[PDB]
Amino acid sequence: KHNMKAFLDELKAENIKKFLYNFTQIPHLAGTEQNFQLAKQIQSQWKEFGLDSVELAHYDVLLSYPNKTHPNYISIINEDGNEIFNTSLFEPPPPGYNVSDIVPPFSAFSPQGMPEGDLVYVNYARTEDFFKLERDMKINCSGKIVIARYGKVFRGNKVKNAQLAGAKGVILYSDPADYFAPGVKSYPDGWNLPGGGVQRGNILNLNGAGDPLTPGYPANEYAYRRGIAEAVGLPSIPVHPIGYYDAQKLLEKMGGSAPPDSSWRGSLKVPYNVGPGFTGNFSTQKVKMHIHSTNEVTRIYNVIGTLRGAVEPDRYVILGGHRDSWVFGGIDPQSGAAVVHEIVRSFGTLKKEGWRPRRTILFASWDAEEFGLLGSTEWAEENSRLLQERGVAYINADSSIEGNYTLRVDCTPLMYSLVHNLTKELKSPDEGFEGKSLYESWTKKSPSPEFSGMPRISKLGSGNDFEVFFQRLGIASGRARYTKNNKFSGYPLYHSVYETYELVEKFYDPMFKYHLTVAQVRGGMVFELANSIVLPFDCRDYAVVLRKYADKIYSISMKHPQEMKTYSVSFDSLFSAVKNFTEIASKFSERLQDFSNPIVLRMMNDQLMFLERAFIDPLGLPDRPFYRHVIYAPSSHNKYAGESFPGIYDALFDIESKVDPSKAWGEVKRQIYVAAFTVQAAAETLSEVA
Amino acid sequence: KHNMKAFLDELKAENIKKFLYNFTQIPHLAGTEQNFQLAKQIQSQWKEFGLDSVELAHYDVLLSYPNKTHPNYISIINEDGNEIFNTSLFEPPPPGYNVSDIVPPFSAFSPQGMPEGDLVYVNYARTEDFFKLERDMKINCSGKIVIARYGKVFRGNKVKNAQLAGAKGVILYSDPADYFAPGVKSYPDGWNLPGGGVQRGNILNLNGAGDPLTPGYPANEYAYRRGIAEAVGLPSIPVHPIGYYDAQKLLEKMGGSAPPDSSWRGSLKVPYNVGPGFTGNFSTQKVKMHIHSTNEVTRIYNVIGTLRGAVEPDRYVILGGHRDSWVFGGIDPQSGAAVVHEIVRSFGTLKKEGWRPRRTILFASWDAEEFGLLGSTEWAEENSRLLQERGVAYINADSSIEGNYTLRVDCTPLMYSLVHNLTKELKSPDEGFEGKSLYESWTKKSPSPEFSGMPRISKLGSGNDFEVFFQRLGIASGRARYTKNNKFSGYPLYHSVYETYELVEKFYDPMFKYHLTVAQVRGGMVFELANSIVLPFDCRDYAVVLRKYADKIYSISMKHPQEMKTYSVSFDSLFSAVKNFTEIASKFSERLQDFSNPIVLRMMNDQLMFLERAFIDPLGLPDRPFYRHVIYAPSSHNKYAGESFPGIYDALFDIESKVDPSKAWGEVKRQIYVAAFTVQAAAETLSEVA
Ligand SMILES: *[C@@H]1O[C@H](CO)[C@@H](O[C@@H]2O[C@H](CO)[C@@H](O[C@@H]3O[C@H](CO)[C@@H](O)[C@H](O[C@H]4O[C@H](CO)[C@@H](O)[C@H](O)[C@@H]4O)[C@@H]3O)[C@H](O)[C@H]2NC(C)=O)[C@H](O)[C@H]1NC(C)=O
Ligand SMILES: *[C@@H]1O[C@H](CO)[C@@H](O[C@@H]2O[C@H](CO)[C@@H](O[C@@H]3O[C@H](CO)[C@@H](O)[C@H](O[C@H]4O[C@H](CO)[C@@H](O)[C@H](O)[C@@H]4O)[C@@H]3O)[C@H](O)[C@H]2NC(C)=O)[C@H](O)[C@H]1NC(C)=O
Ligand SMILES: O=C(N[C@@H](CCCCNC(=O)c1ccc(I)cc1)C(=O)O)N[C@@H](Cc1ccncc1)C(=O)O
Ligand SMILES: O=C(N[C@@H](CCCCNC(=O)c1ccc(I)cc1)C(=O)O)N[C@@H](Cc1ccncc1)C(=O)O
Ligand SMILES: *[C@@H]1O[C@H](CO)[C@@H](O[C@@H]2O[C@H](CO)[C@@H](O)[C@H](O)[C@H]2NC(C)=O)[C@H](O)[C@H]1NC(C)=O
Ligand SMILES: *[C@@H]1O[C@H](CO)[C@@H](O[C@@H]2O[C@H](CO)[C@@H](O)[C@H](O)[C@H]2NC(C)=O)[C@H](O)[C@H]1NC(C)=O
Ligand SMILES: *[C@@H]1O[C@H](CO)[C@@H](O[C@@H]2O[C@H](CO)[C@@H](O)[C@H](O)[C@H]2NC(C)=O)[C@H](O)[C@H]1NC(C)=O
Ligand SMILES: *[C@@H]1O[C@H](CO)[C@@H](O[C@@H]2O[C@H](CO)[C@@H](O)[C@H](O)[C@H]2NC(C)=O)[C@H](O)[C@H]1NC(C)=O
Ligand SMILES: *[C@@H]1O[C@H](CO)[C@@H](O[C@@H]2O[C@H](CO)[C@@H](O)[C@H](O)[C@H]2NC(C)=O)[C@H](O)[C@H]1NC(C)=O
Ligand SMILES: *[C@@H]1O[C@H](CO)[C@@H](O[C@@H]2O[C@H](CO)[C@@H](O)[C@H](O)[C@H]2NC(C)=O)[C@H](O)[C@H]1NC(C)=O
Ligand SMILES: *[C@@H]1O[C@H](CO)[C@@H](O)[C@H](O)[C@H]1NC(C)=O
Ligand SMILES: *[C@@H]1O[C@H](CO)[C@@H](O)[C@H](O)[C@H]1NC(C)=O
Ligand SMILES: *[C@@H]1O[C@H](CO)[C@@H](O)[C@H](O)[C@H]1NC(C)=O
Ligand SMILES: *[C@@H]1O[C@H](CO)[C@@H](O)[C@H](O)[C@H]1NC(C)=O
Ligand SMILES: *[C@@H]1O[C@H](CO)[C@@H](O)[C@H](O)[C@H]1NC(C)=O
Ligand SMILES: *[C@@H]1O[C@H](CO)[C@@H](O)[C@H](O)[C@H]1NC(C)=O
Ligand SMILES: [Ca+2]
Ligand SMILES: [Ca+2]
Ligand SMILES: [Cl-]
Ligand SMILES: [Cl-]
Ligand SMILES: [Zn+2]
Ligand SMILES: [Zn+2]
Ligand SMILES: [Zn+2]
Ligand SMILES: [Zn+2]
Repeated sequence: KHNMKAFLDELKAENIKKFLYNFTQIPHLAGTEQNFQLAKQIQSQWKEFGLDSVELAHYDVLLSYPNKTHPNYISIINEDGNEIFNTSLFEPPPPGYNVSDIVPPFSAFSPQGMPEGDLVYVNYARTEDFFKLERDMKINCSGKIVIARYGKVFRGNKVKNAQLAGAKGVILYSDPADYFAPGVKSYPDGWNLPGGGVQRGNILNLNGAGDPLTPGYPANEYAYRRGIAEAVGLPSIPVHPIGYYDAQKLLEKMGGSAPPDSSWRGSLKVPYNVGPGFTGNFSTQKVKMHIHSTNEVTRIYNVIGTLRGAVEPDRYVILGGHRDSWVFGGIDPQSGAAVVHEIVRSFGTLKKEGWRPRRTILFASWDAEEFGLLGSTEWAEENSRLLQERGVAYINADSSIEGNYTLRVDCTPLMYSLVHNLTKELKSPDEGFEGKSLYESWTKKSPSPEFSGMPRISKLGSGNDFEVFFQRLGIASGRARYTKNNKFSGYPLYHSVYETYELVEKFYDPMFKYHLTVAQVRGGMVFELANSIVLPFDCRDYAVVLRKYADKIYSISMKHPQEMKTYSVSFDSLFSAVKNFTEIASKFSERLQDFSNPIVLRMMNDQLMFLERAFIDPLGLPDRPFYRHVIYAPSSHNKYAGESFPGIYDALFDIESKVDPSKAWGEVKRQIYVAAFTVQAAAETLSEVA
Repeated sequence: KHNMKAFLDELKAENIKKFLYNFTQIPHLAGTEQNFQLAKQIQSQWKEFGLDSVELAHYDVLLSYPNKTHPNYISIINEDGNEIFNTSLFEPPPPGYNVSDIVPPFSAFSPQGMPEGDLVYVNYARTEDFFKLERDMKINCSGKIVIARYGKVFRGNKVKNAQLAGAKGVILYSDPADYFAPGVKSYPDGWNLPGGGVQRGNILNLNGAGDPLTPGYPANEYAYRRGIAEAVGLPSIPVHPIGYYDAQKLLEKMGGSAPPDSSWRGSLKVPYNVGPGFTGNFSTQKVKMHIHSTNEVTRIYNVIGTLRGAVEPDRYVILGGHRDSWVFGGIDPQSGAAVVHEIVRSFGTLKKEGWRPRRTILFASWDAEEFGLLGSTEWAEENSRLLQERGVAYINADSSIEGNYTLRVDCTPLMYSLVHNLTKELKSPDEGFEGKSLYESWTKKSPSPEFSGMPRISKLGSGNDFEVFFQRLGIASGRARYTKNNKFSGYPLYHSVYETYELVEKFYDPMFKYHLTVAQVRGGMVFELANSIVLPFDCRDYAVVLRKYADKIYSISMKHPQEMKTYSVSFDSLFSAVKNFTEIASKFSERLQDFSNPIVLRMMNDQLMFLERAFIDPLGLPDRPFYRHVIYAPSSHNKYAGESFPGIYDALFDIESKVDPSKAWGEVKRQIYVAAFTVQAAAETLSEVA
């Protein structure tokens, strides 16, 4: 028979291994000829595998690259103007890699400049770190160069924070506290970051816009582009990343104030003085950045494969992940792309035997994810009306592994039940759990903070290609990978030259069993979403979390009882809406369990499909028009993390500091009204239709 | 059998007559107890008639009323401060109407004030009239009171124009040139406006927002409201309307410049001097306004009736029209509401015999239409997600008659074929066309400007309750009434106390045959929309008009060939998109004609239903976020008229006057890109789905 077990059994670890090797021999930087050739290869193979149609969708978007003949670096410069120390021009390449087109470490979209000044050390450059510096320690960052350790929050938030503090430049570095696990060797002898390793990465704050020059519309051949002065999300100060050998040289001379406490100290043999500037003898030395990167409109290519549905071809289940990498992409993204490739091969095997899924499955190899989700977002802008009206679900497929300990899942509440049920039917690949389910191992290793006997599933934020589908368009989305036991900092070799096939094969997953388990989870989700007669979404799970999120935001507000009294700030409407949602969802579930009638079925499937869609506000969130989901948005302090009831959360954040409390609390009340209304409107989509 | 002919034959002129009488005995001003009682009556009757559910949907919205104890008036005031002439405090009431709650003439939402100044006469106060005054005649309106004749464009546009010209007040009046047909007697002896008659009406420029205090969200019990200082669309200068007896007294003393030509002269025995101010002997007299109206949040009530569909209950066909009137509403709106009432009665008769429509029909009696579409818009805001995903079509039903000459229709191109086919099956009520079709009489009396043997159908604009459904939500909409042989000025007694049952019964439609024909057109459209197996929309009709509109906007641009050369302004993308739409629509039509499969059918019905939806841009038009349709918007110079490709039209309007032509032509190119993209995206919704 042709059922999920047949699909799952066709998946093979050995194929994933072969694909990963094939995908990681040369760099595949977005916008480069190498990445276009790989796109063409994938297109050809997906056709061979049996998909109905496989096309390239291209766009011309703003990318950023270093200047090959004018390299980026940082100096310590003496009073005479002599540069007495320089940071590296490249990472030492790994053994066996005379590869020529390795992009040197840089911060994509940094402006050009040669700022020269005194250093201030700002820990992780988080909102609370700048509060500590400016409010408690009374240190002024205006006209200073900020040095910050990577970790904890998206680097673009660090840069925005530094900019608003008045910094004239930002130096990002990898501290061994965050990127060197105790007792493991550095690459190539282990999976740790060497002192010469550096984390690449973009520093934009796009808030969901996609290509900086074309917000709202696809960057096609006739697109009108913003002038660079009006581009979305570009930083105004230069930024550059370095490794910890170089950072130690910059930090060791730091003077001024002591770190305020131990949470500001990393593992290097330096004081972690905050500054500003260097200790007495070196007080006249400065730090000088030299950044010469350019922003360039460049063609990118998505591969889009279609497997037409037998019964509901106008309903789309999408499996997507990116293909562009910073260098070799051993983990990010090719460990994910190899899994997608084997999933396509498996579905195609069933297709060649006469099977088709109930609903259409779309498969995507996205481009320019590393530059801000540009490929997925431009394609979703081009196809927004089709996706709006036909999109059932989106499953992401970036890195399959970032460790080998247990499963990690973020998804809409609508998919919790699907994930629980699927993982109870899959074998655990873990040592000590042979013969046990993946649900059993995952629940043991990553227990739910609220329920006994359940695993942890987190809120979707951003940082990957599901963002446009979920936060802009309101299509139910999910993601899953194998992880470690600093969940937002990345694994040690993240975005470094050292992320290679050998890293994965030697140190992460020699038997490709964790990859295979991830293929079964991602592929199994897609199979059920595309094949189940009734869509596998449980609306009651949204009702449960909505109460949790309402309790949480009420509790934040209740830190200010006098203001809530003064401005008559009531959450009664929001709790009422949540109560109604709970009641209506329970009744809908009863009807769904209780109906041969394909119109009632589809009517009910449409109610399930449009339920995520109902949380979209067409006016967007304040000053973030492309984040339209009222329940979830990426955190304003950390793009990687999701925030619940974000419009109310941001209205309450640091509210005690606002100089017009009447206005500030007014806006809290406005956000409570928008949230209560949206929850009740979403509930009403589940009521009997007439 | 239960077919359209059975529905149509059940409609009776005598019932419409009885309902009109019943609806027009007392005033039904929005927000008043009288209008709430009528709502309750309608709700009860719709239940009796056989609808499945009939509910009231209430909202608390900003309304405006005169102060009962501090009346509005205008004076001529001498140098001593003596008010030597005063305008009327009320219209002389018609014969047989000691009715107490007749609202005196006022301009709803006028601010309060007592401005005193010199008069400038500005013709119809259109954009081109102010261009003529300011650019050609060199007359400065700053600090002047403007007097303008009603007619040609929505009064709110006049007021906005006056405000931007620097006027400190606006006096609106009805000239007998526009409101007194030659050879007909004034009310009560004929249908003309007497010298004491006055046209009420709101002067807001809401641009689709609905309630001024709650743009985007329904004005429910917990709604957060804007402060009045941030309310949408309120004028900043006082405004008041008067009749032509009073206007003659204001105009007869006017001096300064002669009218520039005869198109500035009405029919009163005055010079129509433009001013500023009065002729020599009266040069020291001034005009003083006294406006004391108040804006007040007030409860309004929509009646919403449901007739559940037998097969597709989650697809909604909506018949809606308003119930609130300025005074008795003999024509506006009760001639329409009486027709809706008889339509409900007819559908209910079929229901009581065991029939149900295929799709759900919703019937609406809207409140506060006269104050800016407030009832329909708040309800659509509350229900936007249901309407988005389930709304098939909206048919409006305000005034059924504004004359007795021929049919008038405005609708989306998607309904052209439906209207042609329906009117070929209906009997003409016209003298001289007995035994002929309504299509034949209508085509003879109102020929299409482009096609021989076809009738004229116009573009939807605004000024009525379809606006939110069509321009904000992208639901296919239409409207139809009987009309005269100044198509935007209104009939002579429009919004006056003289619009009574007797006006209609004596002078417009004694046999109620034109009302019955309008009931057959509106009801027949609803019947076919709710009952036809395939939705009765022809996408090829949109392809035809899109080419027409593209040719028209190109021709406007081509008035500036040097700039098009300099800034490389090309319409090639827009013509390409239109060509593609034409090709794809033709192929879709072929498939629609060529498929026992209810999924392919519904899939195809969903493609038809979402086609109007595809022209919506979620970012809205520039500075008009609630006008989201890219093909049609209300004209920026006249809310009543529709404009095609409005974003490009407004970018090109008066472009030769912009002081940065590079920027202005850049924005033209941006709008061409948005339009080309939207047309191609709409086309692609008609492609094979996978
Ligand atoms: C959750 O679902 C429930 C339905 O089970 C829904 O209840 C609705 O609550 C509203 C808001 O409170 C009720 O609104 C009332 O409606 C009546 C007429 O039906 C009015 O007379 C009321 O107004 C008077 O009282 C007000 C409050 O004191 C005064 O401010 C006002 O000026 C009037 O004097 C009031 O508008 C509505 O009737 C119910 N509907 C029901 C029970 O069917 C509730 O709103 C849902 N929650 C959310 C957040 O939507
Ligand atoms: C109407 O529908 C037609 C399809 O029938 C659709 O045609 C598409 O036109 C685009 C835009 O011109 C084509 O885009 C080209 O794609 C090829 C690869 O397929 C590229 O190599 C081309 O780029 C080169 O040439 C450009 C122009 O000189 C250069 O600026 C560029 O830098 C490159 O050198 C170009 O992007 C596309 O292939 C077709 N698709 C087809 C024929 O299937 C048309 O776009 C539709 N109209 C609208 C308004 O959407
Ligand atoms: O590297 C990226 N994403 C990586 C980020 C890895 C560090 C933070 N991890 C998480 O947010 C995370 C959360 C849940 C799960 I299951 C897996 C990973 C990824 O999702 O695997 N994206 C790029 C590009 C980017 C895209 C959008 N917005 C910001 C940056 C980047 O962060 O530089
Ligand atoms: O009176 C209103 N509408 C009337 C306007 C009558 C004069 C202009 N006529 C048209 O625009 C028109 C166009 C096509 C057809 I078929 C029938 C009438 C109506 O549509 O019958 N609406 C109110 C309230 C209003 C609503 C929205 N925007 C502005 C005003 C007003 O104009 O004062
Ligand atoms: C990755 O695998 C692909 C597919 O097997 C390889 O591309 C093929 O290479 C052979 C030999 O050059 C050609 O005959 C085919 O035309 C290619 N097929 C394609 C592109 O679909 C490719 O060589 C492998 N790459 C690496 C680095 O191992
Ligand atoms: C750091 O790099 C800079 C730039 O290459 C070096 O400074 C240059 O040295 C050469 C010859 O020694 C001079 O001709 C250039 O004018 C210098 N350029 C600048 C901008 O100063 C510098 O020597 C390097 N420092 C160290 C310690 O290696
Ligand atoms: C996950 O599995 C559970 C247990 O099988 C499913 O819940 C059952 O669903 C069937 C079909 O409606 C009902 O008859 C049972 O009463 C349910 N058991 C319960 C709720 O304990 C559940 O639907 C599955 N989730 C999916 C498919 O998303
Ligand atoms: C309009 O018609 C309605 C319905 O026939 C009339 O309201 C009814 O009046 C009678 C006599 O007062 C009552 O017994 C009913 O309770 C009413 N029915 C309703 C409100 O549904 C009303 O009198 C008529 N109005 C006018 C002005 O003629
Ligand atoms: C126009 O109306 C005004 C206001 O009622 C009249 O002026 C008032 O006249 C009374 C007594 O005659 C005075 O006590 C008030 O002080 C006046 N008020 C103002 C504001 O001037 C005026 O007489 C009327 N003019 C005409 C020609 O009828
Ligand atoms: C209006 O009526 C025309 C003429 O009957 C309909 O066009 C016909 O539709 C049938 C059914 O698809 C076709 O077999 C004929 O070839 C059509 N005749 C033509 C195009 O001349 C048309 O569909 C009707 N419009 C509606 C229902 O919206
Ligand atoms: C890169 O730097 C070189 C060498 O100085 C220079 O000639 C060229 O303009 C730069 N390339 C850019 C800015 O794209
Ligand atoms: C920081 O420094 C500059 C002067 O160099 C000053 O303009 C700025 O306002 C200072 N900010 C604070 C908070 O002291
Ligand atoms: C894989 O698991 C083993 C056993 O616990 C561990 O020692 C090793 O470090 C893991 N590899 C990674 C990359 O976490
Ligand atoms: C109306 O005018 C009266 C009489 O002068 C005044 O007392 C009252 O305040 C006004 N009503 C309003 C402004 O609503
Ligand atoms: C009109 O009049 C005022 C002075 O009373 C002046 O400020 C304004 O600029 C004038 N406008 C023009 C166009 O002359
Ligand atoms: C009704 O039609 C007749 C005959 O042409 C005409 O004389 C009369 O004025 C019409 N009534 C209206 C209100 O147009
Ligand atoms: Ca874009
Ligand atoms: Ca509102
Ligand atoms: Cl992922
Ligand atoms: Cl109408
Ligand atoms: Zn990635
Ligand atoms: Zn990455
Ligand atoms: Zn009306
Ligand atoms: Zn009206």
